[PDB]
Amino acid sequence: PWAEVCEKFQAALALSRVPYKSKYSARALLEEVKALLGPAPPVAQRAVRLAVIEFHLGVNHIDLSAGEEHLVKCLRLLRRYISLCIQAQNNLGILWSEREEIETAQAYLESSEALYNQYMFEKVYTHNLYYLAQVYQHLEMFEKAAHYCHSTLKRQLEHNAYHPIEWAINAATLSQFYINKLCFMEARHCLSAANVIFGQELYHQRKGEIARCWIKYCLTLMQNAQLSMFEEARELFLLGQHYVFE
Repeated sequence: PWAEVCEKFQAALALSRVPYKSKYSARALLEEVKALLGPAPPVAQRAVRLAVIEFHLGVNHIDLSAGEEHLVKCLRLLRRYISLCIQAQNNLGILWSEREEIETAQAYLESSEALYNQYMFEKVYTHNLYYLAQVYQHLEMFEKAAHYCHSTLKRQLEHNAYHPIEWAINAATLSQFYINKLCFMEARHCLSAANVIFGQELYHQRKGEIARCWIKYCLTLMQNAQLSMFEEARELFLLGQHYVFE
């Protein structure tokens, strides 16, 4: 019996990879597998095997609020007794945020981070680290959001994957934070680095934001000089990018 349920599971997993191309025959997973796991008879293994199936059924059954009930009882089963709980908890966090109840959604995200640090996967660690930076933006804790944002852009750089529009936009907008805190010698670094990755419709207007960032940089620094009371190199540079801006 074990050989055939393994094949049925693998068939269902392959199916999930596909007018609608969805739902069809996917429900076979539930009836085919539960038909065997039911009479499972340490037997604790049955709890782990059920949790895996319940996880997939919960996520798949999203297309639907009923999916929440499936995810909760999975975590309940696991918590009452090695990385699955983390994968599932992140999903409940996002769900509630999308439902505009971010006051409580943050409770899941912050908990998952503390668990990782204290208790101890690597492939998915950066997801909650990215998402946590976002909810802080709605709570307007600007210093904390800026901190996490930087951490993800740097850590992301280790792993080979890179993108042309992701980095050019995000690295650019971060610079605005340091301009507001009058960091003349630090903000320069961000725009310079962003231009290099970019060098490696959507494909045309993507560049428009970069032009605007350099203009604000140049003007803010010069005007600072008028607080008191041979320098034109900064003015010619500004114009040199102004034509591109226009």
